[PDB]
Amino acid sequence: PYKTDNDQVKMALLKKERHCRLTSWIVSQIGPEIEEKIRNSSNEIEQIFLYLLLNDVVRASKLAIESKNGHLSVLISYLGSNDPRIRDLAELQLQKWSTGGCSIDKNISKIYKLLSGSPFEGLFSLKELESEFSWLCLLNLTLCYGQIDEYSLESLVQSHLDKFSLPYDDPIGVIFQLYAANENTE
Amino acid sequence: YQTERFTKFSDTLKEFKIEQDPFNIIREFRSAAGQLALDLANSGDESNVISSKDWELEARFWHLVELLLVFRNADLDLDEMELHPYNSRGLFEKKLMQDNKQLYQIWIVMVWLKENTYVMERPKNVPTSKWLNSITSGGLKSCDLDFPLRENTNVLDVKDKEEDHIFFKYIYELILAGAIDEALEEAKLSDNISICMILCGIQEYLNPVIDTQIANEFNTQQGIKKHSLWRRTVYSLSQQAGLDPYERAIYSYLSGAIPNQEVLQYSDWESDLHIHLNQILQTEIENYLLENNQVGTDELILPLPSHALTVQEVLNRVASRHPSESEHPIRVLMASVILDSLPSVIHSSVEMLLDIIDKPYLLRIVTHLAICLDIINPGSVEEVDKSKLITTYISLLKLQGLYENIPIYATFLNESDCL
Repeated sequence: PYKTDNDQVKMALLKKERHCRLTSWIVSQIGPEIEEKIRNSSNEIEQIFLYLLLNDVVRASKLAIESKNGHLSVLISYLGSNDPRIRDLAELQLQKWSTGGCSIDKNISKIYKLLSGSPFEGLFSLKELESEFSWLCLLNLTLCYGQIDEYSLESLVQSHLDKFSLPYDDPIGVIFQLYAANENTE
Repeated sequence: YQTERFTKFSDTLKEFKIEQDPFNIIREFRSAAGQLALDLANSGDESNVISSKDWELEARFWHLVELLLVFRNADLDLDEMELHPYNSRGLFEKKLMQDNKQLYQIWIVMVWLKENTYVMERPKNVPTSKWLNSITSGGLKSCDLDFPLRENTNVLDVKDKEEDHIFFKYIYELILAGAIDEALEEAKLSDNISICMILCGIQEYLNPVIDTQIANEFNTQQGIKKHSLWRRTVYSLSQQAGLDPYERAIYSYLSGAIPNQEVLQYSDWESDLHIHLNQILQTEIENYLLENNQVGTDELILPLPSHALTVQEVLNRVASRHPSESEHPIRVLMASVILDSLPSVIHSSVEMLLDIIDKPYLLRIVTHLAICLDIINPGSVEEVDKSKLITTYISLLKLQGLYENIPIYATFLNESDCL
């Protein structure tokens, strides 16, 4: 509704709005799944990760703070700003670990991978989480972190779908596919 | 030769009066003092190191003066910025710094403060990689900064802590000098990537597509959206002990806070003043943002102080904290310039001629400052005060036997008649 200096800004805002509603909705769906998972976790950093799975950057940050993982906490606050500096730095840290790095905590690496902006698209890949989470949950990961600004909503969703086959019979899946398919929806 | 000095200053005035912009005078005054600062410093009697520092100080004064009067006086008013609520915090920060001159002045001063900050030489023999000693000893089950926080610091090898000390101290010095970029380079290259990432959080969020009015400076979004969060997160990290005192110090500075005692105890007038102006600044921005609903409630994790000091009051406190330094007569002028109470102090030290005479630089400096002032802002210093000042300085040109260059100084009164 509000007036915009020029029309490409408008386009950009409309993209943000749509994106925010889509991601709030996905969080509505995966909500209980993840909350269950947080119920059963016995490890704090894993919980922090799960809170990121519900796109709750702030509660993750808070748990980090509380669980004495302060640096992590700081890092988390970047999630959802698409700062390419942080993206490439996170990826760098991941390569350095994945070349020697005697041992890094399993979930801290997951979180760094989220900061990398390409959590499956990758070389420390969350793709194996395919077997632990609703496809929608992982798609949430791509959509929230993932590289929002450089991509259109469609080609982003498409990017994700290119990494994971959805079940043929699932209709909310179908709708995402038709949405992403853009150039040849028909 | 050095007893040439007065010539140099006098010389600049000649050039000005003879090419009939006046800010160059001061610029030259600065360079002049700086040149002299070098002379007394190089090879000298240890009686010279003192008056050498009084020249470096001199120079910094001329610089501060240039910076502030340039901004205040070359004020020809540009176009107002029209933001929308959809705009990023980055833009609001920029708007704030445009519209509010009182506060930008604080920025100017901090910039000057940084300009003149000492930084140690880059640490040599820095190790191949981070915490290598602990890794080699075994016992680091995770290689992340937060591991020894999660459980006793006994985890980290001594040598590793010692090196972390060298690093964080160096980074801190670089940060106080404004060398943020060098700090990022050091972080990157010394295998402190995570610390680097922390340093990247310094920027407010901008997006060239939405924040049109900076689609020139940027081609890609940058900076971090949930900054109030970032800031509390950093501040909290800063308060967590079992971290090196310089690391905590860094996070303090970044959060707009005042670093721990162990680090703060070694900060001088300039350093301390800098720290507290930083605090004023940080607080003022975050308040500006709150008054425009550009902060989201989720991010207010923690209480940070909301009440900004005034530059008057910061100066006052730092003063009582660094009396020796504070009372130094050119640093009094420094403060006088910062608060704009400058002709106030001119007329003052004028009446102190009626222990200003004991220190040589002073009577000169005040005189040349008064000259500059009335050049740049006609009316600035009371006619009488100019008369009195030049009168007395001239009688010293006589006591030095440099009558040669007295006419130049005469060019400011009909009282000149009497010479």
